[PDB]
Amino acid sequence: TKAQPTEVSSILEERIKGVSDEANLNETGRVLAVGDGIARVFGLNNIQAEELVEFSSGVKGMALNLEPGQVGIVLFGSDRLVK
Amino acid sequence: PTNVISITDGQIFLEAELFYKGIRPAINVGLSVSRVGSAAQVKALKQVAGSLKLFLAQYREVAAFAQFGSDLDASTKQTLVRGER
Amino acid sequence: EVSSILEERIKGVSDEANLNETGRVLAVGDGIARVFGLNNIQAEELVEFSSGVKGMALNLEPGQVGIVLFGSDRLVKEGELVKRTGNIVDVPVGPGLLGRVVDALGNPIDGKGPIDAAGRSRAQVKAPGILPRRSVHEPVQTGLKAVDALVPIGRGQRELIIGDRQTGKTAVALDTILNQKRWNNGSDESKKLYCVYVAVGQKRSTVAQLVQTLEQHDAMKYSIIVAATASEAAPLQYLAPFTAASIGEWFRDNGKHALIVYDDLSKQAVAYRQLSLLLRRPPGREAYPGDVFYLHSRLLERAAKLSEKEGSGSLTALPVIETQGGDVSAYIPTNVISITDGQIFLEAELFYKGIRPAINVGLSVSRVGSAAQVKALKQVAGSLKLFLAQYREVAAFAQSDLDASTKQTLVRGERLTQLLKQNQYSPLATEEQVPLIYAGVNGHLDGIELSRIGEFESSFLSYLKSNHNELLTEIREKGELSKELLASLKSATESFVAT
Amino acid sequence: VRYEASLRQLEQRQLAKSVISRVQSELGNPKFQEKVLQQSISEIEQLLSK
Amino acid sequence: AEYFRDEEGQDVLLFIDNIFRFTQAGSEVSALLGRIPSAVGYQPTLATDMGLLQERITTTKKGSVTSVQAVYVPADDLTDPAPATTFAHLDATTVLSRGISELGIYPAVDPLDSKSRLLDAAVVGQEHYDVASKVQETLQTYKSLQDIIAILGMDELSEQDKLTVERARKIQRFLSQPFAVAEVFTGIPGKLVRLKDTVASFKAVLEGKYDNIPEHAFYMVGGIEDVVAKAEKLAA
Amino acid sequence: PITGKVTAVIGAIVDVHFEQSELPAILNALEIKTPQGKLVLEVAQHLGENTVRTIAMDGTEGLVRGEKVLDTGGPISVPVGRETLGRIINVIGEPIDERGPIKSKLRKPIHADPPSFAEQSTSAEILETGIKVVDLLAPYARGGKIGLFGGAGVGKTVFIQELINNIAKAHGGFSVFTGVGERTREGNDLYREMKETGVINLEGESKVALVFGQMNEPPGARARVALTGLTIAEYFRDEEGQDVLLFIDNIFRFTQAGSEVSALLGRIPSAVGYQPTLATDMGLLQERITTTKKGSVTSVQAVYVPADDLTDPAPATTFAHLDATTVLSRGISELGIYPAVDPLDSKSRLLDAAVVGQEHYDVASKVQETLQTYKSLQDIIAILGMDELSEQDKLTVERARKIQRFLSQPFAVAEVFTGIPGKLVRLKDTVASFKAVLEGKYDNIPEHAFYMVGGIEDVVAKAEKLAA
Amino acid sequence: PPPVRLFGVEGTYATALYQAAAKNSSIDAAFQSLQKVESTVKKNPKLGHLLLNPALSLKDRNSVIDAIVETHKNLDGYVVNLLKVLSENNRLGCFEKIASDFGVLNDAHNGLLKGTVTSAEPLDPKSFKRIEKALSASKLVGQGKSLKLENVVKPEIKGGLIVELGDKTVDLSISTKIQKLNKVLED
Repeated sequence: TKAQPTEVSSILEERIKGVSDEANLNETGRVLAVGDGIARVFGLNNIQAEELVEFSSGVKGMALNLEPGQVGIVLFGSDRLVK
Repeated sequence: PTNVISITDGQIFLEAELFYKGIRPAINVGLSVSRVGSAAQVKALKQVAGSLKLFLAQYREVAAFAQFGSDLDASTKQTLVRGER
Repeated sequence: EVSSILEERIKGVSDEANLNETGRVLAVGDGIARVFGLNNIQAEELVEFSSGVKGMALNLEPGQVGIVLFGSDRLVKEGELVKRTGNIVDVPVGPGLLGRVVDALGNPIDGKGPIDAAGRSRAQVKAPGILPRRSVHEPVQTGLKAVDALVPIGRGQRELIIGDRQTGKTAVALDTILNQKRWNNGSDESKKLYCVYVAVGQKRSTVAQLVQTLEQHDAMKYSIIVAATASEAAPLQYLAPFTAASIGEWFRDNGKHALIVYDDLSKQAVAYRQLSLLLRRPPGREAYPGDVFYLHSRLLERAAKLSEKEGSGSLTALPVIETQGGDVSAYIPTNVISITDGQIFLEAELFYKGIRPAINVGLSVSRVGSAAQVKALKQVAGSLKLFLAQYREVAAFAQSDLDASTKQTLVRGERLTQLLKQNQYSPLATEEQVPLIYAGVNGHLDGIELSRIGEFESSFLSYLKSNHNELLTEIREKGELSKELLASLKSATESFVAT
Repeated sequence: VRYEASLRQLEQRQLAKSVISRVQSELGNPKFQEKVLQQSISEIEQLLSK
Repeated sequence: AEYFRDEEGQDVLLFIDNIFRFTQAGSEVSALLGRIPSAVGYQPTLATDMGLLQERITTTKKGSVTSVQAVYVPADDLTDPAPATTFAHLDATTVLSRGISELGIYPAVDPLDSKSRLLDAAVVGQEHYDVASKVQETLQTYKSLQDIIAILGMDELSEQDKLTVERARKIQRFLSQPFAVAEVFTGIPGKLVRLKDTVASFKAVLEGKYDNIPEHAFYMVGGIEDVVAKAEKLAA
Repeated sequence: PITGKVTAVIGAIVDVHFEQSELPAILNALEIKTPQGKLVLEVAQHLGENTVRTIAMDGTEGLVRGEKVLDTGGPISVPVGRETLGRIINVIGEPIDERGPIKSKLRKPIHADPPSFAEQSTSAEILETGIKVVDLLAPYARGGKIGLFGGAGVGKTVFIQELINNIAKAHGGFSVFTGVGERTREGNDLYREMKETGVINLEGESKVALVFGQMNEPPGARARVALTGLTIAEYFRDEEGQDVLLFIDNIFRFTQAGSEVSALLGRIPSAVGYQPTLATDMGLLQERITTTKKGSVTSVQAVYVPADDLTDPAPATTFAHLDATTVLSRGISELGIYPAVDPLDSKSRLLDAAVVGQEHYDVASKVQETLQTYKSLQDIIAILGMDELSEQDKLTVERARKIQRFLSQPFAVAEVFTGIPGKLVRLKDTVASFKAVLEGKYDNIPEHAFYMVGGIEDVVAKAEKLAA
Repeated sequence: PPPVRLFGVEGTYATALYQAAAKNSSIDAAFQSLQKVESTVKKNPKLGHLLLNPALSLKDRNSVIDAIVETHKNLDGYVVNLLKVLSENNRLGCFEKIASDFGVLNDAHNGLLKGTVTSAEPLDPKSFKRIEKALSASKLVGQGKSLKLENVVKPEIKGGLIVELGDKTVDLSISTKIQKLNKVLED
């Protein structure tokens, strides 16, 4: 049909499992699929546009795309750091 | 333009340089053809303009040569003079 | 009756049990059936449909395996059971393909029935490494004087034939094949180059003419014509040079020598373009697939002169590239130009000026060059390179009141230009090539009128054949020219020149 | 000779309608039933040999 | 045509017009079919579509079919991939140049650019071949010398060259042959000259046996008889 | 114990589904056991959902989706040591010279980010070359990248051999010849030459270490050969503290390989096809080529211009990284001058009154001016007549033609190849030689007594022989 | 990991559901509730078949969910969380698709193989049993993964039979044989 980023299986598995959001996803995120020097993160529902985020890998990035359900950070730094 | 050229029975190219050269309306009759010949052309004008094409065609070749300004024979300069007028 | 015989053959096919791994076509468009199933499938595996069509499986995607159908979709329909043939591409290789016009699978399109095949070997295989190499020196004489002197190459080596569209591109190639008859007749299998002409995207009629011509020159008895005709589809065309190369490996492996002429990779490219675009892969530069370079590099590096250690064998190659209006800056030419060890560049002006071969030897180059070529012919053709070099430079000085020095050059040079004309589809014996160039070297041809060069040539050859056939045999057998032999040869030339 | 070659093709087309007729005969007869039973037991033997 | 070739057995001469339209049409529905457009927007299946069409047309042991396929070469560029692909696929090419039309010559053919499968040596006849070799050289020379004439001038050419130029201009206008279908153009009735007659007549011209005939007495007139007749006509 | 099953093989782009929480990191190296030994896939994406996307460096043919994969855990670690000198090694780091298993003590990752700003040297450094022409008109630098121009037909390979020989005398350094897009013919010739010129002594040690990347080898492996090579060089520089000289072959085919990997990754091909990551890839590569406080890697690279379009972005990007260009020409080789260097087209940015000295600069400038004037003078002087030369002008013509001959080194690698004993001339003596010629002290020794003659000391001998 | 691929997407729901309810182990219960709601959905036509046709809102979807939980009072709240998810994802069109896929995962967890003996005829029960016996005899039914074998009538497969299961087939249809036979006698 169509593949929405929220229809990703890890996202879906949490959703079926009920709520698990709230700060975990409202002000922190957990990274999804990554590569191309941009990362697609789940959560960070509060996040200034062009905020600086610091990933757990040291690297920090500037949020570019605020999308409904995902944020696409742009990584200011090496991708070997990120996983 | 490519699509239209196929569809049509003639092309009537006007050249901008020739607009500036003073033919206003301009023409560019080397890129203008009607392959439906002298059909739908008045009979009188068909008779008179029979070698008008030949003169002009010769003029086109001659004029190019004339720009190189090589020592021209009288025959070319007859053409050149005729063509210019 | 024919009816009974056909019935017998068909009747003799019964009983299935092979089918196991099924696939089901989800959608079939563009000759790209997409199957959910066939979980365990090799890559580029042969698959047999319900319709019976065969394919390779270029896209193995997580949920669909995108079979590429080799044939027409006319009998192919959606939902079809897809039996798994279970074999990645392999083709019969063996001595039987000598005198066989075969389609890509190997099915003879000249219908010469069963093929003597000593192996089925995979079509896509890795090329002979650094260690599989011996020094290159073995002459390749095409019976064309300019090629043989100005741009010769050794066996196992590349060299492009990049030139003007159908200006007898195939004709230039065909001349070589005919000369290989002379050596072929000889027992030695280093002198038996088992030629392969690889007709890619070529009309069956055109190749029929080729076949007929080959039969006329009896070249069929070492010729193999790998045929991917115009009608034959783009998968067959894609694999057509690769498949052909595998056949070559058998001869080469036996330590024998052979020559494979890939004609033309320009049509191969288009077929790959068709495959890639249809597989929705992003197309490379000049809308020709990005990894077309990768295809060409794999193919063109398989031509190799093997190490003495791993047996001296070879697989000479001569790829043909069709210049699209003489364009050599095009993406497919540029890549190929880099890979190749030499180029031969045909030229339109020369063709028009009746110089047949119309090879422009300035734009022909060899990166193997003099390393292979007869020592004798080397001796008497160092001069030829230099003379012609001057003739080219002083060519433009040909159009008034001209210096004597230039005019002398023009006389020698013009006679040479006429001399390198050769009536196409007639090659010459090296033992008589060496004399003709020798004459030119001794400048005795300066004294021969341009129109009379042609008559002189054949006459000179006949004069040598009667009078100095000792010399001809000496040149041939020694393969080298002693000062005494060059002396005697000069005497003969002088004598003939006098008459 | 030409008409002879044509006749060989014609024989094949004569035999083409014979295939159509024989297909109709197999699908008409309760050979359609009885040979399906034969196919069933043949498949049983085949599949048992797996 | 296949029914004629096969079933009726009869040979034919197919004529198709214009095969660029066949290409153009196919390119368009490829796009609609969603195929990624190839070079200059041409269908990726261009080669095979042309190929199927050409392969179908052939001389078999059942018949012979002689296709004459019109091709429109956009902006007279044969470097355009669609004409170039067709150029390979055909066996007896003809180039019709605008310039030659404009010279008033009808044929409008570019003579150096005409090529045909049959255009051999012995197969066209040794005499024919030699004559044609001489024609080609004469014209090729005339074209080469055109540049010299352009800047340096006509007068700086040699006697041999001048004789060649004179012959070339005569030959150029001897290639002109009136057509029945230029009774709707000029009105002048067509002229069609049998093959043997043409070979003989051209040989004479090259030898300079008709260099005593004016240039305009070749212009827009047929065979040798006509050329001579128009020489007499111009003379008086 | 990281294992995963192959879940796509669309081309050479193999997506692998790995067991949960055992997922690779980007730039890991995966090895799939095969009857081809192994196939090494390098993780260049995570497609997530416990799946990744990797590229292959080897062909992927006959693969069955679901094959077990094992994860090394990072960029491949290739054997290094003086042991690896004189070993032809394929990209994966295994002998293709097949002179037994490559003995190694340590192995090291093929990727490795450039040294820190602090670590990189803050001042200029000059690398010596026995060739006088090199040391005058385009002096080398120990960290420098010097991009060779001119064909293998001119004897590119002999020039390359010459440098290795010079380095051995000069420092006693090392080298690594990395060959990208190398014809199997060229590779054979080079191996045979390298054995012959003793830069590889099969028995005994070898100065040059070989990494050969043939044209046939896949584009992915074509892209990765350089970085691997650089690690080897860096093992010498960093971990053996010794100056190195690293040859690279065509950087066009480096670009072509990179461009392909981009297209395979599906990324939008940037202008003129070239990868959008074109600049960055060169940036990383040629900042791992530098003078560290412990060593310096010099790199000689070959720039195969695309139809001589310097205008094209790929050459331009290269020239930015390059510091000097040595422009061999065949005209020069045809003047019998070996080296084949075209002196009016060889330039270095280390040629300065400060960097290489005022004296060196002035001597070079005068010689350059002499040559520059000489060439221009010869244009109408040849045509009009040599008598049209003034006494001053023919003093210059005489000096120039004497210099022109004086340039040719009968150098050591080509001691055999030209047939004339080598000349390795030290930098101090090069300056000295040209100073004297500038003072015209050997303007009494004819021009052909400097033909194929080394330095000032050498032409004292030749002057004597000329008379005698 | 879930048992077996779903040949991709739409099974991403099934997988998520499977593993989420797998840790609660209520897969049979889930399957039963899905069946129960599915049957009464199928036996509802306006917005029980036209609910399979998208055109509904978020808000209208939510109110459909409220009607749905009247259709089953409780029974696996993970598929009730799945209902919320599907309404939230704004598609309930591929609902039975997810149900079927979940069924495949479920009965794979149970260990059940599905097969079919397509014919254009409804075969003998003796035939059913003999083939079932044969399949059990073969290593193909490994035991632990059961055998369901359904003879189906498909006139399209006119004559013969084709046994299908586990990417293992035997096809002795008449149609295929006829096709090959005919074609070669047109040569």
